[PDB]
Amino acid sequence: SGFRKMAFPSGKVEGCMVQVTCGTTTLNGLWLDDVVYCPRHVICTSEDMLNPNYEDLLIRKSNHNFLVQAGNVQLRVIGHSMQNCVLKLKVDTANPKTPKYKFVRIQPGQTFSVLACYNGSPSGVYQCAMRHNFTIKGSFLNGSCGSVGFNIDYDCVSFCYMHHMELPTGVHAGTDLEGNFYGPFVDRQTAQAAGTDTTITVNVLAWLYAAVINGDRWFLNRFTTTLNDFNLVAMKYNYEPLTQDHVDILGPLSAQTGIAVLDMCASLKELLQNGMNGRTILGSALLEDEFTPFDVVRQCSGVTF
Amino acid sequence: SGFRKMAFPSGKVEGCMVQVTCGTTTLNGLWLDDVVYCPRHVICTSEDMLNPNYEDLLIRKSNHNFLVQAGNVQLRVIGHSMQNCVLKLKVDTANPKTPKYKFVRIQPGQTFSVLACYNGSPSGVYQCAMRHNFTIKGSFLNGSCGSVGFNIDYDCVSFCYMHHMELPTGVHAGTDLEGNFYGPFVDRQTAQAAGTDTTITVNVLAWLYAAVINGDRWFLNRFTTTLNDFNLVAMKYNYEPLTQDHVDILGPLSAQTGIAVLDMCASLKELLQNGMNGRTILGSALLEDEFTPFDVVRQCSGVTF
Ligand SMILES: *[C@](O)(C(=O)NCc1ccccc1)[C@H](C[C@@H]1CCNC1=O)NC(=O)[C@H](CC1CC1)n1cccc(NC(=O)OC(C)(C)C)c1=O
Ligand SMILES: *[C@](O)(C(=O)NCc1ccccc1)[C@H](C[C@@H]1CCNC1=O)NC(=O)[C@H](CC1CC1)n1cccc(NC(=O)OC(C)(C)C)c1=O
Repeated sequence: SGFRKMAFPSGKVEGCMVQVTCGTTTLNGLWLDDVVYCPRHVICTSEDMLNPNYEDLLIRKSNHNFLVQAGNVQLRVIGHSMQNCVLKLKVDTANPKTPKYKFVRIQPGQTFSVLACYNGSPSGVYQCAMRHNFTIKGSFLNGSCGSVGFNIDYDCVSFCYMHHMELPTGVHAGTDLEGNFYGPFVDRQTAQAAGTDTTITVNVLAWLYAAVINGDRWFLNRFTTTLNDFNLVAMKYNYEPLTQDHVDILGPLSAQTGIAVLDMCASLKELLQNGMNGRTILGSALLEDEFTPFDVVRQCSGVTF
Repeated sequence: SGFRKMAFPSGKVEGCMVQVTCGTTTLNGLWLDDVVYCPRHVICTSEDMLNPNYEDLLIRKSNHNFLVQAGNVQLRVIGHSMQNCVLKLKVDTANPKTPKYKFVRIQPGQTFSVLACYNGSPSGVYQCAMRHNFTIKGSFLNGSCGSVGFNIDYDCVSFCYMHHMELPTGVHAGTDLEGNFYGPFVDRQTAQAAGTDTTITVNVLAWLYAAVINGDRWFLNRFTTTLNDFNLVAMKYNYEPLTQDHVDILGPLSAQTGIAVLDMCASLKELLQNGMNGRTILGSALLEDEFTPFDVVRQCSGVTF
C-alpha cells in the first residue's frame, strides 16, 4: 500500500522531444511522425513580444530559419505552418520512436503528467491538474516552453498540454496540441490575470477514499448529509459545487470501501468546518485535490501501461 | 518558476524492466547486459515464507525453472546465482537498451525516483527518500517486488533501490542492487518493525530556500541563531541534529538567496515553535523534508539529463 503523487512513465514521450531554434530563441518541440510541434512564439525576438503580429513575423521566415535538433542529429525542415498558437514544421524524417498517440483537450479538474524539458532534453517528470481558472501549478524555467503534458491509456499517449507562459503567482498557462489556449490567455507579453481558483471537490473526496483504502480512517464520522447541505458548506469554502454526476463518478470507490458518497461528504463537511487540528491524512496536512477518482483507482489497483 | 515533487525521466529504466516467474511467483526483474536481477524470494512459495532456507530452495532449482519475459519475448536463462538477497540470472541475450549505469548505496536523507512496476510493466513514477530508519514511504502493491529506485547524472543511471517488502504503517523496505537490505530487515515473513523516524533537517532548510527562490518569503524573520541553540529546539521535535557539514552543503542555496544558513535556521526555529497557523509554504501545510539541497538546485536551475 501507500499513496504517492505518481506520474506516468515518461519513456514514450522522451523519444519525441527535440530542440527548435529560430534566430535568437531556443525552446522545445514535439516530434511525431514527420511533424515537429512547438509554440509559435519561437519566431519572436524579445522586442516583438509586446504585441507580435505572428503572421507578419511568419511570412518573413523560411524553412531553413528553423533549426530542429534531435539530440546529436539535425533534421531538415521542408515546410512550416501555423495553427492557432502552435507552429507545425514538416521535416523530412518520420520519428522512428513515435508512439501511438492522440491529441486531447482536457477539462478543469482532470490531471496529467508533465515532462519538463530544456534544449530538447528531459529534466524531470511530475503530475499536476488543470485548475478551474485554466492554469496549472507547474515547475517551469526559461527554456521550458514546448514541454508537454500527457496521459497514457494502455499503449496510447494522449497529449493534452504544451507549455507557453508563466502568470502572476507562479502558475502556468499553455495550449492543447492544436494550439488553443486553455483559459483566456494570449501569447503576448502583456498584463494577464488568472481568475479565481476553486478546490476540485470530487478529487478531494477521491483522495479521502484513497486514505480509507490505505488504512487512514480517523476522519470518518457517523453522519450523512445531502448534496444541498454539503454544497451549502462547500461553497463558503470555495469548493466546487458537487453534482449528481460527481456522486456517480465516485461510485466505484464508494463500492470498494463500503462508505456511501454522501457519508464521505459528511466527513468532509466536518473536516472543512473543524480543520485537521494537527492531524495528517496520507502524510498531508491539507486536503489534496490533484487526484481524480480514476487516479485513485489506477494507483490502488495497479493499472500498468 | 513553481516547485513540484519531481521525478527523473524514467525512459532509460523502463527499457530494463522484465517479468520473472518461478513456479507460482511472478515479480519484476532488472535486465542490464546479459544479467537479470530480482529478489531472491521469487523462488519461494507462500509456505516457505515463514523461514525460508534460500540456499536449499535454490539448489533445488535449475535454469529452466526461471521464466524471464521481456515484453513479447522470452529470454533463455543459461545460469543463475544468488548474491545476498538478489538473484542473478545470466541470460543469453544482452539487453540492447542497457543504459550507462552504476550500482550505488544511498544514505539516509538522500532521495531517488521509483519506477513502480507490475508483471514487468511500468505503472508510474514517483520521488521519495531513504528515511533515517531505512524505510521509504512508497506506493507498492502485490507484484511490485523488483521495482527499482534510481538517480540520473548526465547520462548515467545510478541504481540504489530494489523493492522487497511492506512494513507496519505502510512503509517499505528493500535492498541495494548487490542484495543488501537497507536497515535491519530480512526477507522472511516474520514480525519486523520499522524504527523511530526523524525529520531530515538539512532537507527542510533546502526546501525553505526553494520557497524563497520562488517568492514565498513570509516566514523569514530577522533573527539569527547558533547550531547549539537550533539543535536544542530541533531535537525536542525529532528533527535530525544539524551539523557543520550540513551548513556547508547549504552554502550554494544561501549564496543564491543572500540568506545566511543560521538566519534560515532562526526562521525554522520559529516555524517549529510557533507552527504555520494556516499558512502554506510552496502549497504545503507541512514542513517538507524530501527535497535535498541538490534537488532544489537541480529544479530551480534546470539541470537536464
Ligand atoms: C517560454 O517561452 C520559454 O521557455 N522560452 C524559451 C526561453 C525563454 C527565456 C530564456 C531563454 C529561453 C517561457 C516559459 C516561462 C519563462 C519562465 N517560466 C515559464 O514558464 N514563456 C514566456 O516567456 C512567455 C512568452 C509567452 C508568449 C507570451 N512570457 C513572456 C513575457 C512574460 C511572461 N510571464 C511573466 O512576466 O510572469 C509574471 C509572473 C507576470 C512576472 C511570459 O511567461
Ligand atoms: C513482493 O514480494 C511482490 O510483489 N511479490 C509478487 C507477488 C506478491 C503477492 C501476490 C502476487 C505477486 C511483495 C510486495 C509487497 C506486497 C504488497 N505491497 C508490497 O510492497 N513483498 C512481499 O510480499 C514480502 C515478502 C518478503 C520476502 C519477505 N512480504 C511477505 C509477507 C508479509 C509482508 N508484509 C506484511 O505483512 O505487511 C504488514 C504491514 C506487516 C502487514 C511482505 O512484504
